[PDB]
Amino acid sequence: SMYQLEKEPIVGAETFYVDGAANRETKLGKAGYVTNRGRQKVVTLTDTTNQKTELQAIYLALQDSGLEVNIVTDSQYALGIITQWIHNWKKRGWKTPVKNVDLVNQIIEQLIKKEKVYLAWVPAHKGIGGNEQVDKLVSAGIRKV
Ligand SMILES: CCOC(=O)c1cc(Br)c([N+](=O)[O-])o1
Ligand SMILES: [Mn+2]
Ligand SMILES: [Mn+2]
Ligand SMILES: [Zn+2]
Ligand SMILES: [Zn+2]
Repeated sequence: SMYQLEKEPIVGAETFYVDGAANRETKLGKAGYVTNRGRQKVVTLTDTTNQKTELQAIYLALQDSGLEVNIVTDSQYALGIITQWIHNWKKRGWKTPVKNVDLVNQIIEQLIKKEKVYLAWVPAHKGIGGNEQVDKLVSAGIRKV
């Protein structure tokens, strides 16, 4: 393709647990990450949606990370649209998506600069791991948990 994502986590590389949450009534949201080297960031956003905040969190993880990065997301949309764009680049049956295309195309630019990326989906779940902590962080003031 235009790139290849890793098929299993990159051993040794820092992992970013990304998440975003938005509120449909106000279009307010937050995107951010926590990492397994004790890094964290949360941004507040306006005029956004849940899909945009999930994508924005991924963008931030690519922005702030080294050449090799492990990314854990709970958004099937974000993983799919990114993986589809890579797999179907400059190829026959491609028609780029309508929604979020500006955000997705900036993500793709961040991506090909990387050496190696592992991007995986896990369902939102409860507990104390990374997805749980970043969920609470992006959900604060946006959504009851
Ligand atoms: C605010 C609720 O917790 C989350 O951040 C969250 C839940 C779901 Br469900 C998704 N998603 O991308 O499928 O992200
Ligand atoms: Mn999420
Ligand atoms: Mn979540
Ligand atoms: Zn390397
Ligand atoms: Zn977890």
